[PDB]
Order: sequence, then C-alpha cells, then structure tokens
Amino acid sequence: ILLFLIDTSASMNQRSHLGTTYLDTAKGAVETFMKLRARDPASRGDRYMLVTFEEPPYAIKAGWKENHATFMNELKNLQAEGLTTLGQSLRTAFDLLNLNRLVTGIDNYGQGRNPFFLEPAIIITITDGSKLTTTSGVQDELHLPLNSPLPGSELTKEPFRWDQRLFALVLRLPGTMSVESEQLTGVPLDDSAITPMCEVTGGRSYSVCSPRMLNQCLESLVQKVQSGVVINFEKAGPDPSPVEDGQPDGSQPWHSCHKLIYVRVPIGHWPVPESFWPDQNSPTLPPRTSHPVVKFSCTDCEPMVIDKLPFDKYELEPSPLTQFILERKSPQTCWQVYVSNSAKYSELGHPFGYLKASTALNCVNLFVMPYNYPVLLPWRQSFESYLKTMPPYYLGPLKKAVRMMGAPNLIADSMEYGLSYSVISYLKKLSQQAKIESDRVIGSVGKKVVQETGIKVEYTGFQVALLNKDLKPQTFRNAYDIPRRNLLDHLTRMRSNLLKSTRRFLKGQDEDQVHSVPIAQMGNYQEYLKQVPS
Amino acid sequence: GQTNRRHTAAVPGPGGIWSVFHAGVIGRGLKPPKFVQSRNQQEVIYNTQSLLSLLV
Repeated sequence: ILLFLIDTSASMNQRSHLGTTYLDTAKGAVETFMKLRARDPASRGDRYMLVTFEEPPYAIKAGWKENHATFMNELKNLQAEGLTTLGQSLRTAFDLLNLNRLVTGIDNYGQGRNPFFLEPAIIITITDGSKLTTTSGVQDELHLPLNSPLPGSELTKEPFRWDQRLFALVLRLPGTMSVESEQLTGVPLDDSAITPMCEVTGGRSYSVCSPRMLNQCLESLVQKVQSGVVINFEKAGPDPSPVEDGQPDGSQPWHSCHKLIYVRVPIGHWPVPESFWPDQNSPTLPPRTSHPVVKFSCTDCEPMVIDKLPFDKYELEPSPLTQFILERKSPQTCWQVYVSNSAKYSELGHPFGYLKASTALNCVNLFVMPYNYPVLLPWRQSFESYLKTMPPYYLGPLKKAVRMMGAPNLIADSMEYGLSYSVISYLKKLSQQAKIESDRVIGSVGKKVVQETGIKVEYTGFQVALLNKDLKPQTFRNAYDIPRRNLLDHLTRMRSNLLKSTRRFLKGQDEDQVHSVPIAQMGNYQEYLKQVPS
Repeated sequence: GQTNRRHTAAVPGPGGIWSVFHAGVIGRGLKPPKFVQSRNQQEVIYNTQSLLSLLV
C-alpha cells in the first residue's frame, strides 16, 4: 500500500528550468516511480492512494475500493490551486490509513502487540520548499491540528502507527540552469519543517535539485519498501560496555530503523506485550506508543539458546550496524535486550531477547525470545510459581506453543481485565461506521459552487453566474444556446435535421468523440463473419 | 517605425430544402485591417537626428 501525497497548492505553479511547473515534474516522477516499481515482481498486491491539499471532503481523491484506473485519472487532472495546509493533509492521510485497523484486529491494545500483523504504507508528501501558510500568516513549527479525534485514538497518542513511514520530496529545482552537479553519488537532506516529522516516523527526506538527482532519489526510494517493523533502540543503561576488542567512546544509540519481517500473512509468535504494569481492574487504559522504547544491554549471558522453541527470522535493516561491525559483529556472542517503562510489577526492565548476528555476518537476525527465557528453558511445583512474574494476558500466545507438547493450562486464569473488555465493541463499531462514511463520499465531489456574490456596498439574494467548463450546450434542443452570429445557418441546419426523419436522431451539433478512442472498444461492438482458417 | 440580411439573401444553400454546405466557421477569417507600415522614408531619420541631438 502506497499513499502519494501531492499538495497541488498554488505555490506549485512556478516554472522549472526545463519548462514545466513543479506539479508536472511531481506527476512525472510519480509515473516513473510506478514504472520502476512495476519492474519488481511484487507489485501485484499493493494499492495506490492519492491525497491533495484540499478540504476534508475533497482532500482524498482515490482511497479504498479504488482501482488503478480512477487513481491515474484523478492524478492526471490535478490542479495546483490552494494554500499549503500540510498539517491538516497529513492528519487526513493518517486517519485514512487508520480506518480499517480497529476492525480487523491490528493493534487490539488488549492482547500484546503482534508484529506479524502488518499493514505497510509509505507517504511521499511531495510539497514545495518552505513558507507554508494557514490562511492567516506563515508558520514555522508544523504542528498537527487536533480538532476531531477518531473514536479509539487516545490509546496511541500519536497520529502515525507501527508501520507508517514518511519520505519527503521538496523539488528545489532552480529556474535558470540547475548546474549544481558536483557530487555525483550524494543525496543530501532538505533541512525543512518536514524533516523532523519524517525522521520521527523513520524515513528520511530527500532534497531534489536536478533531474539526475531526482532519478537517483527515485531509484534509491524503490529499494526502501518492505514489511514495516520499526523499533527504537537506546544505549541506556550500560555506559557503552562494549569492551570486547577495543575501547568505546557515539551516534549509533537512538536507532529507529525498520525490520524486514518476511513471511514464509506473516508467521511468528512471542510479541512485545506492552510497556506498563496491567492491573486486573483498570477502566482507563494507558496510551501505547507507536515506537516501542526497548533498550539493550551488552552482556554475554549464555548466547547459546538451542531448544524446540518456534523460530523467527525478523530481519533487521542495517542502518546503525557500524557499532556492531567495530566489534567483529560479535562472533558467537550476543547482548540482551529489554523493554523499559515498568515491564513488570516492581522492576526496571526485563530481558526478553537478544540481537545475535548470523553466521554470514550480513545483518542482525533480531532473535525474539519469550518474556523470560533463561528460567523456563532450564515440575516440583515450580512452573506454578514461575507463571506469576509474567503479564497475565501474555499466557495467551505462549500456551499455543505448549500445544506442541501437551495442555496443562486452561481458561481459568485467562482473563486480562474485566473493564478492558467493556467500551471496546462500541469503539470498533464507531470506527467501522466512520470508515464506511469516509469510503462512501470519496469520489463524489458535488461542488455546485458557481456564483459571484454581488454585494450592495431581488435584494440581498442576487448572485451572478460564473463560466462553466463542462456545460455541453444543447444547440438542437435548447434555443438559448444558439448565438447571434451563426443563427440562420444553424436554423437551416436544425430544419434539415428535423425534416430528414432519419434513425437515431440526436440533439448534438457535432460531438466527435471523447479524449480516449480505443480500438478494441470500438471493434467489440461489431460483427465479422470471418475466422482466417488458412 | 512600427449582419444577417446579407447572410439571409444568400442562404438555404440555394435549394430552400436542405442545410448549409459548410459546417460553421472556426474564428472570423479574412482579417480586415491587414495594414502595413508605409508612412514615409524621408523626414523620418531627421526625427532620430533631432532626438540624438537632444540626448547629446
């Protein structure tokens, strides 16, 4: 799923050095991105959406239940007229991407946080350089407005989601020559108000300066689409305890890269449950975070973990692997990882996995382990006392693995909270109704706005008409659509047309055809008694 | 240097029973002005001489 955000604002009317405006260059770049992505044999399941800088009823051009034909037709007729309302457009796009999330089961907020339930989405937000306006002045903060929150959105406290990356294109093409071609293989950043918003999600922001640089950035962007598993790392709290082959001193601490969870839907178990201590009676649930604040500690702690535990291959995208490569990729050794923010009743973090590398030393495998592996792996009334340290709802998925061996547990203590189940079906129904109402009025514009609003300065109610583009005057049916110049000739033409008594008469003077004239479409409505047997 | 009376007296395609032969006009055709700059050759360079003398 790819949602292209093209502003089509009035500031996108300035002409480049090639002769076309920035909007035409953006549309051409989108078309070349389409034809480049079509090369990879994986573009048979994705869906394209379009978002412009227009009113909430008119911002979306093609959303759910819209094929490629209507999407291309809407992107073709894009007009650059309006202000640069970036915040409202980003909010509308994020709400559109989060319409079918509370109904299928993604981010249920009650049963862990399953990383194998993915809904990838990439935003391009092709906008102008700077100087965004909000009908009052020029702002320099880019704060997303919060006026009408969706039902069930206060449990994340952030507009974007687990898998929602945000790339940006500014299209800073000069007007005279664009002769800046010193650095060949180098794509700098835009350094604008959208740069922090993009970096928070996990995607960079390109700075287009030349058509060659545009082609380079488009060819570099097609290689950044996969399953979205974005997790945040922190150096705390080990004081860079990497004393293995050298001495530490770094910027590879707050790594917020993605992870490629390739399927073999995705197959996996043992998710990151949450970051708080869930109580048995809690009417209000604390809001989750889109990026989990999980921290790693550099300790050997028996990296050899061999068992019949179901295996996972959530591949990690190499972005800050320099710190690992400095220590020879940690051969035959790993380092634990633990989620912060009160992972248990009374403690600060519980190691639930590690980041052991592969034998090929190519990337990090991201070995996800159970909540507390070094205890259950090595019954004398031990498991009954051990199952009290883990979160309650967490007994859900692990028991499935126990199904591979037997079934000692039951549904006696399989209860998260009596108040968490309530006020959940109503929120899901409200979200479904909102998604249906949004998908219903998605393409039907029905503007019907043509007036001059004649002010005084039949009274207080007059309004002069405006020039209608698609008027289609009926010359043979309506007599008012016949001007004075070609009146007598048109009169004789109408007379001859009425006195001819032909078959299948029409009221159009000369209606040649539409913009498209297909050969197969016209040849299908015919009959040819021939087969060419010879 | 640099309406309908005439259209009615010759209408009905000379048949009074069919439509016109053509199918309309595109714009106007046969631009009336078609004027060319032919004011004068002499006494034009002397105005330029006077202007250059003023500028000098």
